[PDB]
Amino acid sequence: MHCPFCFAVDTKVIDSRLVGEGSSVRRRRQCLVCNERFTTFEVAELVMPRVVKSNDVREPFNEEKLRSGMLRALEKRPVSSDDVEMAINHIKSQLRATGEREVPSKMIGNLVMEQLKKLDKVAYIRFASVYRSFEDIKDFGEEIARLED
Amino acid sequence: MHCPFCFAVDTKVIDSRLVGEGSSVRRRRQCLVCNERFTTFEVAELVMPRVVKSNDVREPFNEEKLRSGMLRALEKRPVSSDDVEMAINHIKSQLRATGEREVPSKMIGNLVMEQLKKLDKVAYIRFASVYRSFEDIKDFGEEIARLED
Ligand SMILES: Nc1ncnc2c1ncn2[C@H]1C[C@H](O)[C@@H](COP(=O)(O)OP(=O)(O)OP(=O)(O)O)O1
Ligand SMILES: Nc1ncnc2c1ncn2[C@H]1C[C@H](O)[C@@H](COP(=O)(O)OP(=O)(O)OP(=O)(O)O)O1
Ligand SMILES: Nc1ncnc2c1ncn2[C@@H]1O[C@H](COP(=O)(O)OP(=O)(O)O)[C@@H](O)[C@H]1O
Ligand SMILES: Nc1ncnc2c1ncn2[C@@H]1O[C@H](COP(=O)(O)OP(=O)(O)O)[C@@H](O)[C@H]1O
Ligand SMILES: [Mg+2]
Ligand SMILES: [Mg+2]
Ligand SMILES: [Zn+2]
Ligand SMILES: [Zn+2]
Repeated sequence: MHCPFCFAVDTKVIDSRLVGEGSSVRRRRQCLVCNERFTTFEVAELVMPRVVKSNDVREPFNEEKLRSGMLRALEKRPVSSDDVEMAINHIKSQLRATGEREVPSKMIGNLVMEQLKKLDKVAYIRFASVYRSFEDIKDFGEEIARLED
Repeated sequence: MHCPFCFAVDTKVIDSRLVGEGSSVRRRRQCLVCNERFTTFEVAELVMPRVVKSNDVREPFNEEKLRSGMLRALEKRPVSSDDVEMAINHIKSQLRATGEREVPSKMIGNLVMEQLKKLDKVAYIRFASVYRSFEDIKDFGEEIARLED
């Protein structure tokens, strides 16, 4: 990298330690031209926040996982492929607007529930049956009554 | 093929016409050893009946198409992978027991509905919502009331 003082396009690396407790790499660099030393930090930049799953396992944001769940609930429903992509881009925008490096998968689920509530109410019931995990048939009718309010 | 009269392991083909209106190939064969002639018919043997789709399109029986639909409805349900395979083999046995060369996809759907009715009643409602195509939220509660009888 460019020397921050003289501006030689290349500096030699002097040291490499894991100072951010694994999260970051600290390096020392020396300029060949002006013989000056400087510290650098190498940090990871995520395109989308990492997802914290129900079992506290961290995994990368998977657009396909998000899409498939919606498409399953929107089977035989009058929602175009554009409406789905339009809802996915808005959910992505909402997860970025939090500013968080990681987001609970429950948050992704609630965002999908709000898109489906606007898109199709049958698709909403289908997704809620697996998302909220209805363990009884009664649970189905109780979620329909919840939607009338 | 073997001559049906003398039993020479090979006979020469004399003619080839599409007599079964495409469904069958008729051939004439002459034996090299005894100089006798005989007619043969070549017919297609299906492992499982071909499926007539809702739009009258004929397509081969796809075990994966059958399985996926069940697995979608059985999401987060206490039905083991063995229970699913046990239900699929029984549905396959039932389609073969008809003796038909082709079966309506509606018949495959009703068979899955009866397996899910035995396996899990929440999975049954999930599959019925896409299979019977609920076009309204009311349709959901009306199918729950149908199950109580
Ligand atoms: N058959 C279905 N009908 C309606 N909605 C469904 C169906 N299957 C899944 N969904 C919805 C509700 C679920 O909470 C959501 C995500 O499904 P799930 O199988 O948990 O996938 P996922 O994207 O979370 O990946 P993972 O395999 O890592 O859990 O999709
Ligand atoms: N999300 C879902 N929840 C519950 N059951 C589902 C879900 N998606 C599909 N099913 C059930 C009901 C459907 O009638 C059945 C078959 O689904 P469908 O998409 O029509 O596939 P298929 O096997 O008929 O293939 P094809 O793509 O040729 O129509 O599976
Ligand atoms: N890695 C991921 N990236 C994007 N969406 C995800 C991811 N994992 C799960 N989802 C979505 O989060 C929502 C809720 O998932 P859920 O099944 O409740 O969580 P989990 O996978 O933690 O058990 C669904 O819309 C699902 O498709
Ligand atoms: N080619 C196939 N082979 C096996 N099962 C199939 C096939 N096509 C559809 N099915 C199954 O038939 C049932 C009803 O399908 P449905 O969606 O009602 O019909 P269609 O595909 O004709 O629109 C479901 O269990 C589905 O998975
Ligand atoms: Mg999941
Ligand atoms: Mg189908
Ligand atoms: Zn320098
Ligand atoms: Zn012969």
